[PDB]
Amino acid sequence: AIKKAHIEKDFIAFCSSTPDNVSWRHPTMGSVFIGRLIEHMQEYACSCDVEEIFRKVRFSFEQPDGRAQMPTTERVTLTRCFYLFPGH
Amino acid sequence: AIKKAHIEKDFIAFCSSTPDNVSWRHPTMGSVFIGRLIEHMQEYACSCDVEEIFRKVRFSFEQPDGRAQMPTTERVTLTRCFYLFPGH
Amino acid sequence: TSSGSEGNVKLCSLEEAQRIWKQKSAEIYPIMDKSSRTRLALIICNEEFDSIPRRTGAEVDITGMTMLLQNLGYSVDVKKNLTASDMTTELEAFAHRPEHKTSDSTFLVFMSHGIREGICGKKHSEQVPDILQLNAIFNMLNTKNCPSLKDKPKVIIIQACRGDSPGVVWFKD
Amino acid sequence: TSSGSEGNVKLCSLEEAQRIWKQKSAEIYPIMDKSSRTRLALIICNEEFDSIPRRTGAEVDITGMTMLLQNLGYSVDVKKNLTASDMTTELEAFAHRPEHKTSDSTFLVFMSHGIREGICGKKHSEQVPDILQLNAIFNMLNTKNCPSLKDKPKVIIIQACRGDSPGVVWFKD
Ligand SMILES: *CC(=O)[C@H](CC(=O)O)NC(=O)[C@@H](CCCCNS(=O)(=O)c1ccc(O)c(C(=O)O)c1)c1ccccc1
Ligand SMILES: *CC(=O)[C@H](CC(=O)O)NC(=O)[C@@H](CCCCNS(=O)(=O)c1ccc(O)c(C(=O)O)c1)c1ccccc1
Repeated sequence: AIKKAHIEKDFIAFCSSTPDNVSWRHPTMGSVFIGRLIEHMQEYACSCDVEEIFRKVRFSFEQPDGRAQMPTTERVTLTRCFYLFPGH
Repeated sequence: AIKKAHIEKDFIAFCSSTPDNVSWRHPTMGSVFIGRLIEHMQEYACSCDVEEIFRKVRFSFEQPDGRAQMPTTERVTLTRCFYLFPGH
Repeated sequence: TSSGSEGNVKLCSLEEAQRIWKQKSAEIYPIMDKSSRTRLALIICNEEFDSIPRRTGAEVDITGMTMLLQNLGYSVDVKKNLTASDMTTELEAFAHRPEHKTSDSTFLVFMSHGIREGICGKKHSEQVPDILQLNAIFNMLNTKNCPSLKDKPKVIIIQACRGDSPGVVWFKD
Repeated sequence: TSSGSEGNVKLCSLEEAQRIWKQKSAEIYPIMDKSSRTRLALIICNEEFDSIPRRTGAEVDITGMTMLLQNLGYSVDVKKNLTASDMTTELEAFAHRPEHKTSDSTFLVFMSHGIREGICGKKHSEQVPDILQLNAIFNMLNTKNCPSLKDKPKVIIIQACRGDSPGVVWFKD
């Protein structure tokens, strides 16, 4: 037998800035959003679901300097918490 | 003195379905997304932040029937957890 | 009891509030004093349209949402049957409300017919589109156009179709 | 130690995993057996462009992301300097990978120049736009076009500008 499934579900997108706005990159240090994401993933993958981690990344950008940007979570259809369970 | 602030921050949007897709409404019972949101807010505002609540609303739609839809969280720039603290 | 201001919304006890303030550090939005804060919410609901079918049952949604937002401590403005231009005017007026200065958050609720591009105004038809884009709502409520809500959570709720598709695919078990 | 497969990623202990499985009920995505699962990730990074400036430092991002996704247990495909058409072809090929059937999740990473409409391909210019829309990425990875990833978390990461604006406004303290 056939069964219905949602066409779009279990997605999460994480963008480097808000719509209309620039995202920064350093010639030797790389892109700050990327570097910030790795650091937070390394630290928090063990204890936080990815949505929580993405919020924490956002929080780290809260205080604006000369190179300001605000990463944005987009089009979320995660119905459950996505824990990476690193080591397992 | 003047200080810089992010132009877009602390937003969360919650839509009744995914892009391209319909959302349902009953002539006497109202819109299921709205009714589901109220029920979950009533139950979980005391214990969960709004993002968590929205995920729970999504979860309630997980099993698709004849009137299937998947509420979607959009363009999130919440840097902190938004707890309603009902009663306070 | 449901006889209080919070109605059917389950209350957060003082022990519960301290547990949340312990499980999470300074990663929670600050809440203003209940005695002095002036929380505002706006519901825009389109029920009667020029060309598209009547949104029968919208009254249930208006009632439910209005009461809920009041239960949560928000003063609720309800606006009905507006064009996209009217919605923009109302949103601009909402952004200008002085109460936001002494508020810690806001809720915006939109209920109407919708297409992929956005939310339908009362005058909408295929020939002459009457659409409010979600992008416009954000723009009108951001730090530039609504400085009073800087650093404060702005929750936008939209009940509307986003296209014609049923949103489903088949699979075999 | 960072000498293991997980490198610099802090490990989740068995007691930690049970605490998470207790604080949340059946509201967690199921994880497949480590011995048998075939997790896949895709990084598309555009560094060298026909018209727009060279994305110097992209190598640091490629290295960092590749190693991280491997640390998390994903086999990482890295594709570089693609047009929007090439990106679409690669995404379609990724959606067709049989390993997704025996996987519990996926990560997609896009790194390029970007405009409001989307992500720039290597051939992009104002005269002849070469753009991949975020909408297209979702469509290609959804249940219709990627049934193998049904019910499985699909994480999309995009490093790119979304316009020309600095993203800031002034306020006085
Ligand atoms: C598309 C849109 O913007 C609005 C959103 C809104 O009004 O909140 N959605 C709808 O108009 C959808 C609901 C139509 C009302 C039908 N409800 S019913 O229970 O009375 C009914 C009547 C006849 C039927 O055959 C059914 C059925 O079970 O199929 C139900 C909407 C949903 C899908 C397509 C078009 C409109
Ligand atoms: C817009 C876009 O798509 C890309 C995204 C990406 O490549 O990841 N963003 C940029 O190209 C932005 C970074 C430009 C590189 C400048 N870095 S720098 O440290 O070398 C530098 C050089 C000169 C300067 O004056 C500065 C400075 O501090 O202002 C920095 C980008 C960001 C803003 C506008 C345009 C491009």
